[PDB]
Amino acid sequence: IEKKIVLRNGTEAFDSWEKPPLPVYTQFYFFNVTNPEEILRGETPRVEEVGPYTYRELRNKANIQFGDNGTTISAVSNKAYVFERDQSVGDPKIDLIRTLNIPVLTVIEWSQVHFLREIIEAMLKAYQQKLFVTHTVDELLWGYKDEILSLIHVFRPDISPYFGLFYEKNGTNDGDYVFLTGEDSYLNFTKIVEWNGKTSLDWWITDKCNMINGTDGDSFHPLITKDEVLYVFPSDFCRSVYITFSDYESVQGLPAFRYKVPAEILANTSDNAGFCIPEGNCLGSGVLNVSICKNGAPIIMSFPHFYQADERFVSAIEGMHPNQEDHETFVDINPLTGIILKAAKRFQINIYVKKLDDFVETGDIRTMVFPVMYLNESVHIDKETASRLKSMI
Ligand SMILES: *[C@@H]1O[C@H](CO)[C@@H](O[C@@H]2O[C@H](CO)[C@@H](O[C@@H]3O[C@H](CO)[C@@H](O)[C@H](O[C@H]4O[C@H](CO)[C@@H](O)[C@H](O)[C@@H]4O[C@@H]4O[C@H](CO)[C@@H](O)[C@H](O)[C@H]4NC(C)=O)[C@@H]3O)[C@H](O)[C@H]2NC(C)=O)[C@H](O)[C@H]1NC(C)=O
Ligand SMILES: *[C@@H]1O[C@H](CO)[C@@H](O[C@@H]2O[C@H](CO)[C@@H](O[C@@H]3O[C@H](CO)[C@@H](O)[C@H](O[C@H]4O[C@H](CO)[C@@H](O)[C@H](O)[C@@H]4O)[C@@H]3O)[C@H](O)[C@H]2NC(C)=O)[C@H](O)[C@H]1NC(C)=O
Ligand SMILES: *[C@@H]1O[C@H](CO)[C@@H](O[C@@H]2O[C@H](CO)[C@@H](O[C@@H]3O[C@H](CO)[C@@H](O)[C@H](O)[C@@H]3O)[C@H](O)[C@H]2NC(C)=O)[C@H](O)[C@H]1NC(C)=O
Ligand SMILES: *[C@@H]1O[C@H](CO)[C@@H](O[C@@H]2O[C@H](CO)[C@@H](O[C@@H]3O[C@H](CO)[C@@H](O)[C@H](O)[C@@H]3O)[C@H](O)[C@H]2NC(C)=O)[C@H](O)[C@H]1NC(C)=O
Ligand SMILES: *[C@@H]1O[C@H](CO)[C@@H](O[C@@H]2O[C@H](CO)[C@@H](O)[C@H](O)[C@H]2NC(C)=O)[C@H](O)[C@H]1NC(C)=O
Ligand SMILES: *[C@@H]1O[C@H](CO)[C@@H](O)[C@H](O)[C@H]1NC(C)=O
Ligand SMILES: *[C@@H]1O[C@H](CO)[C@@H](O)[C@H](O)[C@H]1NC(C)=O
Ligand SMILES: *[C@@H]1O[C@H](CO)[C@@H](O)[C@H](O)[C@H]1NC(C)=O
Repeated sequence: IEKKIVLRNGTEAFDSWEKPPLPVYTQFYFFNVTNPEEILRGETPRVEEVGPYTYRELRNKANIQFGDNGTTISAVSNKAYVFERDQSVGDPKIDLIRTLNIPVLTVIEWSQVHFLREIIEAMLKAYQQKLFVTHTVDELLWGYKDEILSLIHVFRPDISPYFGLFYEKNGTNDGDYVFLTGEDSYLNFTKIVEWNGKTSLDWWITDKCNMINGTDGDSFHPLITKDEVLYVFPSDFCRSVYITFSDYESVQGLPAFRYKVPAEILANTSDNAGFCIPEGNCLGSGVLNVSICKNGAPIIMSFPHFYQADERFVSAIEGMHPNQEDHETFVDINPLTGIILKAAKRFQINIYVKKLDDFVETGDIRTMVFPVMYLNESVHIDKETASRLKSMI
């Protein structure tokens, strides 16, 4: 039986789970801001799309421990990025990007006491701080010492002087996980049952929204059916997500079902009401306020170029040209085994920006969801692992 697919010491399923043989890549694309001064005078932003900066991933399950009479398994999943110049537009240690000053907007947000806010402006004034700043791709991705934060750190040692979109993420894991192994039922293969000791999330408004559904998205139960909907808990996206069957496809020499992230996921629906922290008040279709889980930083999640989002989000920023073939999230799963043969996980990091009377640095900036960068975390099965699998398929 395809019951061969269980996380039990000695199975091939286990080994490929513990030491993933498939090479995963992350490609970074940034939006270079061309008119900072004009943006501050209330004009429409104009951005230029820079990328890729291709990094090959290094993945490994650590701290593995079995449980509940072989029903469960606990582990962490370490991810490290190795830069590939040959596959990139340029050197991230040289190439520059003018974008928003996330540390300053992050600090302005954190302040809701007048004294606190008076202190911050004083520092911005004195230090001649700006809303639009230029850094290397490397500094933006991996971290740079910020002047304002360095000074805050002196008074509040809990506050880090460093900032990066992926700061302290090279080598680390996304917390402790306890997975249900396919021993009790195959449908229950790699199903997440706990994340950081909690069986559910606590940062959303409704019981439904806070649910931890599905697998980490790196695998799925065997014997899938064209009609079922598949759930994924992408830790980074801060909520569970489901994917729906699109069509049949052939990867290497193996059959697959093309599963895509449907529009409904981030649409302004009743089932997505609880993803709106201001007492139900929603920003709009195609965007997620990930502020609660991003330690108060004004981060807004979306899909690249605001694909599957409200037209107003696209009109807002000049240089946004969404399309399905370039911005969608798909995954080609071999139906029999549940093994991902080809995939593309694509999402965008945005900042919620607006004119603040207390902060001259904002000027007359339009109230908007500002694009910073998006990525393409992708996978493609190799001829060696594919041939190995054809024996089973
Ligand atoms: C991670 O995700 C990103 C997307 O966010 C990917 O990057 C994109 O890669 C696309 C291809 O995968 C790029 O799209 C191309 O852009 C070209 C112009 O910039 C355009 O010319 C290309 O069009 C051809 O391909 C289409 C199919 O996709 C065809 O329908 C079309 O007619 C074109 O056909 C070619 O041209 C003639 C006419 O038929 C033929 O003689 C050729 O043989 C045809 N070739 C092929 C292969 O069909 C296409 O739209 C896009 O530029 C790029 N964008 C960015 C920002 O990077 C990453 O690739 C992705 N995955 C990985 C693993 O990297
Ligand atoms: C993202 O957008 C930003 C802003 O537009 C952009 O940054 C700019 O990059 C250019 C280089 O591409 C920088 O220009 C240099 O500036 C220094 C002085 O500050 C000059 O000495 C340099 O002079 C050279 O110019 C020519 C070669 O480029 C030669 O003819 C000449 O002899 C010199 O060698 C050069 O002008 C500029 O400093 C930045 N601007 C800012 C705000 O930092 C960035 O490159 C864009 N990113 C991408 C990847 O497109
Ligand atoms: C996490 O997972 C649960 C279960 O997988 C999700 O809840 C499920 O949501 C669907 C629709 O929101 C419910 O189905 C409904 O069935 C009725 C009856 O046929 C139909 O009228 C509706 O149109 C709809 O199809 C389903 O009952 C419900 N199940 C449970 C156990 O709650 C939940 O939404 C997911 N949460 C996240 C954040 O992904
Ligand atoms: C994105 O989510 C954040 C929360 O993560 C939203 O911020 C919250 O905004 C509300 C207003 O709708 C703030 O509530 C009020 O705050 C004052 C000051 O403390 C208080 O006296 C009032 O009684 C009320 O609670 C709330 O403080 C704030 N939450 C946090 C944690 O900062 C934000 O509005 C969302 N962004 C967008 C663009 O919608
Ligand atoms: C992320 O961490 C990894 C592991 O420390 C880095 O990759 C290796 O480590 C050193 C870095 O100087 C070098 O031997 C090679 O670059 C890598 N070797 C192997 C065998 O992987 C990686 O460079 C770090 N990435 C970033 C973005 O800093
Ligand atoms: C698998 O095999 C033996 C069972 O005696 C055990 O010592 C070993 O540590 C197990 N492997 C893992 C990764 O736990
Ligand atoms: C996993 O699934 C099987 C049947 O689908 C069931 O017996 C088992 O209790 C499941 N666990 C949970 C908590 O859903
Ligand atoms: C979202 O939908 C609800 C009704 O379903 C509506 O009250 C709300 O204003 C809509 N959000 C936006 C941003 O228009």
